[PDB]
Amino acid sequence: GITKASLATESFISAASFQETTRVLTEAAVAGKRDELRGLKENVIVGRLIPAGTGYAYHQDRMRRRAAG
Amino acid sequence: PIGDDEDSHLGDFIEDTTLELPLDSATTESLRAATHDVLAGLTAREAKVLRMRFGIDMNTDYTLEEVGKQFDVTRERIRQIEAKALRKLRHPSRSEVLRSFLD
Amino acid sequence: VDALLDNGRRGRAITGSNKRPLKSLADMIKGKQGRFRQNLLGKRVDYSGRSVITVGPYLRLHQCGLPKKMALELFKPFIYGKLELRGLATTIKAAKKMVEREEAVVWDILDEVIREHPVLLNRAPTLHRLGIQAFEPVLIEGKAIQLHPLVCAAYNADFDGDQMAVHVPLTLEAQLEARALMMSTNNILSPANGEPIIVPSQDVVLGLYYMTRDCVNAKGEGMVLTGPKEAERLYRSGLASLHARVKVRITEYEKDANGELVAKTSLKDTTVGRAILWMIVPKGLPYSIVNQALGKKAISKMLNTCYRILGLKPTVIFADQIMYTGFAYAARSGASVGIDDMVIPEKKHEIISEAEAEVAEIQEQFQSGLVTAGERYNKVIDIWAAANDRVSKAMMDNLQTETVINRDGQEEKQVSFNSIYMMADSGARGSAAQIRQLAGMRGLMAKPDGSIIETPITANFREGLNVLQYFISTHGARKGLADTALKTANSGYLTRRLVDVA
Amino acid sequence: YSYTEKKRIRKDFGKRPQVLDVPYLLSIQLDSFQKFIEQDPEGQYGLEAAFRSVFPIQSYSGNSELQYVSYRLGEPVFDVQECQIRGVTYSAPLRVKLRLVIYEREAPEGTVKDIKEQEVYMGEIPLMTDNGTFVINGTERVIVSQLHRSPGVFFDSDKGKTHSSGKVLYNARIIPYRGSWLDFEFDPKDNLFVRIDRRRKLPATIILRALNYTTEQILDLFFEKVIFEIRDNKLQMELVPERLRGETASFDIEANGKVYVEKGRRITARHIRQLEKDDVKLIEVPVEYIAGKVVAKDYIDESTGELICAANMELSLDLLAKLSQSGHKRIETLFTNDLDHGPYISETLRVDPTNDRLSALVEIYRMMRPGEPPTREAAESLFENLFFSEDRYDLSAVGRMKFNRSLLREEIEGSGILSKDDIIDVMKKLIDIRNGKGEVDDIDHLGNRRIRSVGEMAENQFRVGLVRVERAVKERLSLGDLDTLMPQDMINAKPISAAVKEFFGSSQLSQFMDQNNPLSEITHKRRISALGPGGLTRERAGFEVRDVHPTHYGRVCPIETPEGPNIGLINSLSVYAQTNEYGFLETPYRKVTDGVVTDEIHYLSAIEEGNYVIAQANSNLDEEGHFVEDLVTCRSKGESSLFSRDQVDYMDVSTQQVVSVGASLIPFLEHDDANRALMGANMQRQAVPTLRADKPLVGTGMERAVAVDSGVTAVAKRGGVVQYVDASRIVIKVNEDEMYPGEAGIDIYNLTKYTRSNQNTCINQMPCVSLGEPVERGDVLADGPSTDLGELALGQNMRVAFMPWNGYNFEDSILVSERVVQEDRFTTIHIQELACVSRDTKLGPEEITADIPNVGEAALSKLDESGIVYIGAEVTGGDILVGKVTPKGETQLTPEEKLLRAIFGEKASDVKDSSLRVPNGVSGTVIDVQVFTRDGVEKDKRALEIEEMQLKQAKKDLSEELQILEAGLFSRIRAVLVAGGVEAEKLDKLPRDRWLELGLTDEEKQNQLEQLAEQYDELKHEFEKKLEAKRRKITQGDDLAPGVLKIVKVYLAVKRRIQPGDKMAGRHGNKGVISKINPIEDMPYDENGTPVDIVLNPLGVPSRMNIGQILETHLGMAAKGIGDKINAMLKQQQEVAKLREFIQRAYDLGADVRQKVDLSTFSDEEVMRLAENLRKGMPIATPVFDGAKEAEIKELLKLGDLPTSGQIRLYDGRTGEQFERPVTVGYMYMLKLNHLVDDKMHARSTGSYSLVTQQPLGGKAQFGGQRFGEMEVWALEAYGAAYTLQEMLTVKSDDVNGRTKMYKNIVDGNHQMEPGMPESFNVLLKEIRSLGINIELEDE
Ligand SMILES: O=C(Nc1cc(/C(=N\c2ccccc2)NO)cc(C(F)(F)F)c1)Nc1c(Cl)cccc1Cl
Ligand SMILES: [Mg+2]
Repeated sequence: GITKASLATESFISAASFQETTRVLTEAAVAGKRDELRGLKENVIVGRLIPAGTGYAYHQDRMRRRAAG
Repeated sequence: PIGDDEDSHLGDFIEDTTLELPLDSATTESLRAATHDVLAGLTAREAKVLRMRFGIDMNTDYTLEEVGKQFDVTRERIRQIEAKALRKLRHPSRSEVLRSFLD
Repeated sequence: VDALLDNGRRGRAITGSNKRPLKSLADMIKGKQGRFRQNLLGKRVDYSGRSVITVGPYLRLHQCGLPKKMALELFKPFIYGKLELRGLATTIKAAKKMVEREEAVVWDILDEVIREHPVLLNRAPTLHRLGIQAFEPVLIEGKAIQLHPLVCAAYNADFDGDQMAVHVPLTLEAQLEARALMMSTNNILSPANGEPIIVPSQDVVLGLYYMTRDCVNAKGEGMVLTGPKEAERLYRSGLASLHARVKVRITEYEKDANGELVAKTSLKDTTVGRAILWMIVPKGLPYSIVNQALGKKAISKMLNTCYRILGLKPTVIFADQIMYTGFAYAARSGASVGIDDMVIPEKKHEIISEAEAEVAEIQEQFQSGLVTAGERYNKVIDIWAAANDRVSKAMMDNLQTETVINRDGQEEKQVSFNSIYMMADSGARGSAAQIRQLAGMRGLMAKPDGSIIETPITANFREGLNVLQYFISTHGARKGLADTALKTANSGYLTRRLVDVA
Repeated sequence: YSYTEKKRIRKDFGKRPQVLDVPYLLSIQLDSFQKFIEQDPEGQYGLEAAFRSVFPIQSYSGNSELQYVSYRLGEPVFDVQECQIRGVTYSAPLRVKLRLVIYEREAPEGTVKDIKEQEVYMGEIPLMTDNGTFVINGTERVIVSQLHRSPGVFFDSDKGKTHSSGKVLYNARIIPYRGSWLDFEFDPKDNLFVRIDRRRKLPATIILRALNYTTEQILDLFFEKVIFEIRDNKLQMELVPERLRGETASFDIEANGKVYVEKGRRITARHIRQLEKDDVKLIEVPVEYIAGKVVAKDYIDESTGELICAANMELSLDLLAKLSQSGHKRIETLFTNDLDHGPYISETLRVDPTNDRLSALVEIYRMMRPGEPPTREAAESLFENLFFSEDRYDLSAVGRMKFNRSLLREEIEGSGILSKDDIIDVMKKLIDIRNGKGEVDDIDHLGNRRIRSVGEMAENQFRVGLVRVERAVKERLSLGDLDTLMPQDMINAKPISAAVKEFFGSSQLSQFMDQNNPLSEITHKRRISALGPGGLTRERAGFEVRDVHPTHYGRVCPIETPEGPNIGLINSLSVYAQTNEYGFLETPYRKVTDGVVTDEIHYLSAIEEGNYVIAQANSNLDEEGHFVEDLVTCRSKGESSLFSRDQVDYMDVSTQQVVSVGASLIPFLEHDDANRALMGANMQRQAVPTLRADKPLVGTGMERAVAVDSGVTAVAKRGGVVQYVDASRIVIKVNEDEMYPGEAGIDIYNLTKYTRSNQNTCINQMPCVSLGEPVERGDVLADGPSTDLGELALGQNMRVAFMPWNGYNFEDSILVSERVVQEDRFTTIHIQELACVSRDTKLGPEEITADIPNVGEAALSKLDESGIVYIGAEVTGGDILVGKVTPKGETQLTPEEKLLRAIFGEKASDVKDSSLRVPNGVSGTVIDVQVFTRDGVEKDKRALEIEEMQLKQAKKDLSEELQILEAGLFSRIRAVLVAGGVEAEKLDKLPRDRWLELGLTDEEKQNQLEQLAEQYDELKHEFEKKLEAKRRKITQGDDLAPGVLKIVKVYLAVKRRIQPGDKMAGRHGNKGVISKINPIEDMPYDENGTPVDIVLNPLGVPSRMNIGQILETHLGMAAKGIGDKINAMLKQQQEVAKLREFIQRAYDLGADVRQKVDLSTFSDEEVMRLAENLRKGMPIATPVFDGAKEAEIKELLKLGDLPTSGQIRLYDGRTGEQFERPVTVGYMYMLKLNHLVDDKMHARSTGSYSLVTQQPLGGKAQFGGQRFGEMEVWALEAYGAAYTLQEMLTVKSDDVNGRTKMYKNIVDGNHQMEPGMPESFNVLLKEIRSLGINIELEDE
């Protein structure tokens, strides 16, 4: 279901937004989860260019530079 | 919590009085251009003596005797050069740029 | 320590001298209002404003009105920098003193910084992306924001005191983003479906409707004219009536060649109004499109076809012209609404009485026991419903075709020129449902339980409602407002779950 | 007829005569507080009551008792006006006599000593003004009446949703006025349960045991007895013939040598009748029938002394044998039926963990206060202190009443605590409902809904104060010495004072009166709320309670209620509605005896109204008032239908009572849909008063009552002739019949002049009477804001045309001519109170001195020597009202600034400019200035000038009082002396002062002269004391806040007329915002050349269905018609005859109306005035549902010279050509709500910022920027704008660096951003890291 599928998000910062914050922070912190951003909501929170729209030319030219030479 | 039961809470309304306004911050940056051009107006030694007698673009500032030892010319001498310097920046067309800075 | 970290999981410790439980670090992080972390609930933003909104039909659809003072306070830094860039102000300080004194020289500088600089406009219930749109500022004397009528559909904004907010696209990238994306002219089509959201609204469609339409007989009936020019010239001089059946020569284009406009001329059988309106219709659109009665649907399909043929720019200018002419001719039309504009069926009382005989028929049957209680209930409710249908389809036929007028002969009858009808038929406003409640009896109401009362409202709004009828209507009203106000929230929650999942 | 009715009369259509006329609309408010504070020599609600409840307070066993004697409320420290100006609270000292007695230890009871401490002071309590308002801090406030669930017992269903078995459930709830709740509820297994409050669920019988009921007695209470006899051998049974109903024969039923029923034959009415007449008491039964039967009582073996079977235990075939050989004859069992009488309590016992009383009390005490070890005295004390303690519990009168009534009892009044019989009876009722006899009540019904009010709630808060003072009294009476302390040292002030102050000051029900408007006040004072303390919340109660119930009829207005988060959670009180004796809602009716409709009034509550069949307000009856139809629409129980001619018990009093005063002001309401009507009556309260109070051209006839009953106007206390008329005051000479023998006297009215109103609008009164005019008692002597000649004008009528005008009217938008803004009719006056605070900072005190660093001569010009703006000086934005300067020393400048100062030789002041300056953009005139000074700090120059001035003005006022009063008194002595003593010319010669010596012949007139002497001297000294007191009140320093030395309040009167962006609406729920102001040149006009004021949009009419606004137009037009004609005939100056003729003709209007008419009026000097007032238009009254009809309006149009269609030809003011088709033109009454655009409009570039998180925040009244929310963010996300979003949530707002670094670039001419990280997330990092969580930022 939509409300169920919304629960699963790689980025934990994103999950801390619309879900129960208290649980999310812990449940992520135990596994030492590493949020790479890559999504809209997270980049909105952290206050940098959205990985879409105009910013798609940014995050792209970045994303490929990452995990590479 | 203040009224409306909303997320409005007391501290949310406490304004920062310790910050400075940008409207003034642009003037603080602008004065540094003004005194710079105006100091470019005087003689190099009058400019040195004036930049020295005040903390202008330098660490702290300097006593008149201090300005004396640094110039090799000392005492009352410098104190005179200052006055005439202030005198050259006193009457308009030197002053007209700076005079607009005092509200 | 626990109370410090997350309070409320043991004892809920209380703050000094105050009953209210002290806010711990967990509450600091979590925030409030369900789940809202400030980048969610909202954030205050500089370089902004807001106010009550007004119409401004004179505006092109790519622009809008903004209050002088507002634009001054909004663009203040730009105004300072531009003031001292030209040399009108010694230093930034003096610039502030100048705009503070509001010297006469600053208005022109403001006109400079405003010119190519777009602004963002927004409404309170933001749903679809069209909830925020970019416009070119036009300096206006007043405290009110002027908003182009065609866009009033996208915002879902009425003129009843709705407020709009304005934001300034500071950085260059924001200016170009606003102009090439958030711009009004760049969204003419709803993202949900390819149908135009710039569709004309009410007054304008009443204008274009009143224009193209034909009464049986009127000035210049049956004459011939060379082109739309002398058709309009015929109309304005008072020689010919706006609506009359007339043959006129027109030149229509078809781009059906390869990337190329074909030209053909012909004598079309049309009306004076349609001829006048044809002047606006750009290029390759065929005359057929304006030869009809021009309802809201048709007037929309006009814009649609025009966009899928000529492209963006011609569609934009076309739409603008349509709005202007709509307003002008609707104004000239003298359309109004009186108490006699709403016509009740002459046969109403008879239908009422017959359907009222049925109820005593079934009543007598229940008295003699020929029918059960519930079955009786169903029977009476059925007969009253059928009655409502009868009166409805009575007043509808009457109010619709009753106009009986003479051309050169004895008689003939066409669709009515009555105001309220034209309004409901064109799609400007009102509908058969509400018109039904104005003339004919309105429905049957249902108690909060949902059990539908077997004594419907016999009267209507044109007539008086008595104490009972109104009391009985009140519940319907309250449940209406409550249900709608609830479904707004439900919609919000749904959109929330949706954006969260996508 | 009255005297202002001769000034102007309203033409009234409608038929139904008003049998009962609208009462005082402020009734409820005044009555409540009238009951709260009062001396009641019994337990009836009041301060006396609440006193008697907690008192007498005795110590713990120590025999030191403190008892309450009597109380008094001292005269107010400041009167209404003074207290309003100064800003203190309008209140009275509460002085209460307390008697402290100490019993000599080791009674017989007698006191060593009893000190009666004289009236110890506890708290001051607020007072309600004659207008039903309170003043908390210098501000009129109202306490809204509350609507809650009435105390007593209530039986509900909770079918459906629970368990989804469809079996439903049945629960009872006992809700006391104060004290813990008592709940009973069933479950799916039919085991009866009980819970105190919302607490843990316990098996029902567990409470019974706590009342000391053994199992045997519980069974004996809830079940009947089936007697088994072992006569001879092999059993028998006692049989009541009715017992066999609803059951099938389990065996052969035979007795008396005759077989009545066989096996497998269900016992019907036949078998039962046969058994009844043959009278079979005893039958023989098998030993197996008792296999399922439950034994009533305990049974023991007489020999062995051992328990054979416990009470409530299932018998077996063997147990029978074991108790039979023991010599047992009789066996009692429960009478049980799964249909008729249910076996619930038995199984309830089967779930009961306890056994005896102590055990039950243990489980209960461990239920209420769990986890702590129980004690005998603890459980006992708890259980006794829950429902049985006079202290901790009560239902009061309404509670005990509804309780007993719902239990089908006799006694209407009883104890304030529960009894065993009570709880038991309730349980019995619940069991009966589960058994099928009896029904469940509903909450929504107004019989279960109780209405409180100011007095009652204030009584409750004062009660809390008294209990918290009780604890202290006992606490101190613990260790106390004998004859040293008295009832002073114990009882404090602040505890009670803050207890009442917290209520009036901050409560959801206590709010600021909405005074923008005479309708607003009066409709606020009549209001109901389901919110607040002792009520539900918007987040809790569902659609049911919000929704309209048939019981709302005549009690609560269906169409008046706020549309928003709380709908129907407020409503309003209806027109003729009243608070019931017990506090319910009752509405007037007309008793119909036999076939006649009597004019006798009868009030029926929600429950009273239930069975009776009530007729209709709209019904046809004639002559004796007999029903014309053989059947008429009526309503009896919950429903409405056609009713037989005479079945009818009652009838509606008026065609109004269904609605409220707000709705009753809506003309042609019957023609409007309920939604738009609701919106209309909602906005009607928002109308800001105009400059010129006008009049409704289209009325109702309620607008007179609203204007008069609300305190906005000034009504004559007594009738007479006006001696003096001023814009300031009005002095009326009293008629003798109304006049009291002593003091003689004349009534002096001091009119309120221009002053601040709660909404910042203007409140000002103007005299409606001229010099030397006859005035009737209870007649308007002057009008308040938005009132005209005794009526209510909330706005101004004007010429309206329906037609689209160039799309300028587009949605609701309104196109208004320049004629309106020029005539200054819709102009409004705002009174804003601005304050200047002189505080104390550690750097030094702040001065109000006129000496201000960095200001021009023009800046210090408008200020006096002391630094305060002159009275009357007109000011705009930026002007300095009050010069104020606060110390800030050692500015700590920088090098370039230092060089600057060295060149320009300027001393940078040690003082900073805090001066109060007029808010930006607003402009007005100063109408007043006040200076509040700490008592003991020297008053400055200006403040002294003002003080002296006020002193002089006071002396002048008082002297005027004494002069008019004395002359008025001696003028009576002159008249009385002439009777028996008469000398005309001789008397007035000698000095007036010496008149008191002259006597008179023996008579009562001598004693009258004596009276006049006594009262004369009384006045003479009263003047003295009043002058003294006034002077002292002027000179005394008002007590201020900590740190503030002095305060200067400047009163600005701004005048704003109208501009695009303002909101305007009719009474019909049609809103609009003025779009453009169009010249009189472009205005559509008629053949006569008269332009139109306002052009509306016809398209708004059909969709939202309000057709009334059109009717209102039509009649309006016609009304104005009758005016214009008269306006010509007055300009023609015909004569009294022609005029009078036309006016009468107008007031008659065809046939069958209730108005009546003139030529009882003086044919010359009177009529010509009425005609003079009618020339503006002819005021018409359209009753709510009794209002006018189309034919009547068309007829009036005929009389008017104007067309039937109400439509005329109109020409464009531009082209001059005619508009095709006719357009509807007329006069629609239109208001101006205060949404005014120069309020709403806001703009911000770079303002202040919040400290905790750096975000834009207005601190200066310079507004914080708009809030960019999640949805707006999504809107940006949908487009491709990343940079707009980033700049939105980073540089423009949250970035402490980015904002300034941006600003410099904006002024430099570079548009970029260097975003950085928002401070929000940056703080989140610290908050997270403050926990045991390490949050880091990786890579690069
Ligand atoms: O309210 C009920 N019926 C109900 C009946 C009617 C009605 N006639 C009425 C007309 C005027 C006044 C009262 C009743 N019908 O002909 C109207 C309503 C109304 F709310 F819409 F105004 C409700 N039933 C009811 C009862 Cl009796 C108890 C509790 C709940 C309900 Cl929903
Ligand atoms: Mg709206």
